[PDB]
Amino acid sequence: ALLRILKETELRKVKVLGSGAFGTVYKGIWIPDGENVKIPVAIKVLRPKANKEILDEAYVMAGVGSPYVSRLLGICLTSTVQLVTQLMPYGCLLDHVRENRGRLGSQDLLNWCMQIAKGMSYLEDVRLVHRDLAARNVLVKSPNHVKITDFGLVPIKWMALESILRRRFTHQSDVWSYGVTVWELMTFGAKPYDGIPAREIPDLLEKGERLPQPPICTIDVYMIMVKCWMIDSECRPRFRELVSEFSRMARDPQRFVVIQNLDSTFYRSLLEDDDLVDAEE
Ligand SMILES: CC(C)(O)CC(=O)NCCn1ccc2ncnc(Nc3ccc(Oc4cccc(C(F)(F)F)c4)c(Cl)c3)c21
Repeated sequence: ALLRILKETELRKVKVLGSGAFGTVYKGIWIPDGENVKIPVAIKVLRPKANKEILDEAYVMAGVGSPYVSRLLGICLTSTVQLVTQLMPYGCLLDHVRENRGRLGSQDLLNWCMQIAKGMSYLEDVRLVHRDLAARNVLVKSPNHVKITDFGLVPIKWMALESILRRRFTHQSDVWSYGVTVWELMTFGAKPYDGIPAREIPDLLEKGERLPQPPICTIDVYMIMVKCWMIDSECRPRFRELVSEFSRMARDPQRFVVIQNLDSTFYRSLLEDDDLVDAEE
């Protein structure tokens, strides 16, 4: 068990991305000492017994990160906590699927759902519950390869039922979140239970009422969303299961997803004043 402290002198040319609820997110170049490398990084800077929680959390970030999980590099401590991670060139996935509504295909779409599921399968192994899984928290490394990030806390509409009412979070409750994430992607980035306000959700989730089958979706794919949305959380599928099935579908996707017959704003924005080799040193 150990931890890597970055001092600001290393962290160079630093510009803002966005002010999220958990805090602010910037970008910049990282020049570790002794190492001649320059590294494009993402820096998060957040905002009594919440702080002590901030240890055991990111200490779990030691170890062998999955190809599909965003891996922490280390921390800059100023008067605030800056978490530093390698920059994903294509920004966030939701934006990506939103911006790509027209061009996208089913080959791409299942390929991801496999990946996210495989990433979640890994965190499942390393005994850390995510709590906020949503399309908003999947980043795009390349048009074919994606990473899950964040895991560290008011989004009810991605939450499980027990998570709402009892405030208990297992890996099974992360599967619900996942289901909603898949729907998100099959809807080309739709907002779940739009117009239906947050108060009523638990109330009428009990009515067994759920998100409607996405247009481009087959029953074979839709069954799995509903599988995740079982109140009886034990009757939800294990992440390993999700990966296997999503692998089946990827070997004939037009049989499972029906579309017709690829750019990023964010990536385009990077092409100025500063993106290669992964750098897991
Ligand atoms: C527009 C907005 C409001 O800023 C939302 C927003 O986050 N937009 C996307 C920002 N973004 C774009 C490329 C990209 N590549 C990588 N990380 C990004 N963002 C990011 C998100 C969460 C972070 O914080 C955590 C917390 C917990 C765990 C980890 C870990 F390292 F394990 F993955 C990182 C950090 Cl450091 C960065 C990236």
